[PDB]
Amino acid sequence: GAMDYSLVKALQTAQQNFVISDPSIPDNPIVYASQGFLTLTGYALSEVLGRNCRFLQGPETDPKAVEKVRKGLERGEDTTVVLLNYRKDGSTFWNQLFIAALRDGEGNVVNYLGVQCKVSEDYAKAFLKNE
Ligand SMILES: Cc1cc2nc3c(=O)[nH]c(=O)nc-3n(C[C@H](O)[C@H](O)[C@H](O)COP(=O)(O)O)c2cc1C
Ligand SMILES: [Cl-]
Repeated sequence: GAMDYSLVKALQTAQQNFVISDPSIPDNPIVYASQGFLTLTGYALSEVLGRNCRFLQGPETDPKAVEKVRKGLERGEDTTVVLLNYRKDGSTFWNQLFIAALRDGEGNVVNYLGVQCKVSEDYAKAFLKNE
């Protein structure tokens, strides 16, 4: 459950932008989305639950950034990327995206956490250069 994790409760209380996915459901869809995520992206909660978060990507999103995310998920490593994302209205923003495994007491991945932060184009260019 989403509220099993004190990090999730903290981010909820702090009114941050995040989602929780469930990799045991086909296509690793979102099972919880914060209000901040909804406001950032322009989607209603009923439009995001049950969907993989790739709906935020579009033609100007760098496929190499998406590949870094993919590899983090396949290798079990926490990961930070900066990539271009799209709101429901088609407007774009740079997203500094953090994805981490949420584990049980035996080490199994039960859920993934993704935390989104809108950053400026200038911040994004500097981040990508430094990577
Ligand atoms: C918890 C979580 C949150 C994610 N949040 C975003 C996001 O904010 N923006 C984005 O472009 N991709 C995000 N993704 C990445 C996509 O959901 C997806 O993992 C990536 O596009 C590769 O999927 P594929 O291997 O099916 O191509 C997130 C993934 C997870 C697991
Ligand atoms: Cl995925």
